[PDB]
Amino acid sequence: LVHVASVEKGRSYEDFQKVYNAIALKLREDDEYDNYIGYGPVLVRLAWHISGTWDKHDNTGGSYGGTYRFKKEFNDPSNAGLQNGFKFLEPIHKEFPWISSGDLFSLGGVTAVQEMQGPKIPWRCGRVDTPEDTTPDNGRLPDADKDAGYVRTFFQRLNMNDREVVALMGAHALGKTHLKNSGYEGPGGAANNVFTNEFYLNLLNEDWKLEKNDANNEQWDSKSGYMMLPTDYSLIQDPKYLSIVKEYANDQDKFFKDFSKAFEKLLEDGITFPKDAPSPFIFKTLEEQGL
Ligand code: HEM
Repeated sequence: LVHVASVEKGRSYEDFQKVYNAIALKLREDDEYDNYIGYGPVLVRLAWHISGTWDKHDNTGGSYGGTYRFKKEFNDPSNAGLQNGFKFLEPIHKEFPWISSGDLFSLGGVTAVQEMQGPKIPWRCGRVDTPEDTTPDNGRLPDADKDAGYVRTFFQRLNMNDREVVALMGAHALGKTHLKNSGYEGPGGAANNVFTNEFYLNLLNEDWKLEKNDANNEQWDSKSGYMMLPTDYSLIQDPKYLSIVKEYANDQDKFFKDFSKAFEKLLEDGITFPKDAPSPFIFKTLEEQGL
């Protein structure tokens, strides 16, 4: 499988900045979703789940084909709750019908991080919608009830090393787990719609307690009202992971710089860019535009 990126006909930077601004403006307007957390968190989980199906061995899955629009990927149990991010994006796609699906779900992920004050993420266009039969089967996204060894092994298939895995996991500071979507309940911190290095700090400074929740699943709870998944707490159990968790807890600027690189790579995995292709775009936030 070779997937060559092809720029949407005649489009350039200015066209994708209007799609970015349209997404950002609605993030600001529908601010009441999920008890005022808003849509930013579910939009970065959607961009990670449409890219997380990639397999490095035969180049199937990944964000290129925009196949989350088909029944099989959209009804995946692992994607429970992301229907809310899709529904948020469906009026922006009506307004900009020329944008491809893979491009709109990955650009919604980029827009949410930056609007929630994270790092700039360089983004490249050119994903092309592929047919229903190119949709990956269910079962390629990770389980939550597992340990460090499982996380390390799982992220090998997306070829992410340890440093890239721990940076990517810092997004678990955003939003929350929802019992009816995943069988886990609660937020991982105080500031869940602002992008910070809070996840690492909470992991190292809270007193965590192994409890059983209402869906019979075990999770790590703190007196402050925060929770960690078994797969999140794995990060301080493993020696390799623990020293990278400590580096990002002590340096937010290195964490932003490493999350930006690993998140762009996640979104671009499996796509070939021709050398006549445009350079990555860096979009201005509503704030830098005075909007
Ligand atoms: C071992 C890897 C991972 C596992 C097992 C995992 C699991 C989960 C689970 C169980 C939820 C709760 C969903 C719900 O109930 O609504 C969740 C939410 C979320 N995860 Fe992950 N995750 C993993 C990696 C990542 C990565 C790599 C990213 C992003 C780059 C990410 C971003 C998010 C975000 C932002 C949410 C919040 C969604 C919301 O508030 O609706 N996850 N994760």
